[PDB]
Amino acid sequence: AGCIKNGGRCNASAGPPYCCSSYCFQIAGQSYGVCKNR
Repeated sequence: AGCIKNGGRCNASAGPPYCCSSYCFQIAGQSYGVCKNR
């Protein structure tokens, strides 16, 4: 599906599918990750 390189949304705690540039930054608090370049 579509994705965002400079600000994508992902979730490594609920089945991480794939980000726009293979990167995903998530922290341990609300279960939220952001995608970026590599």
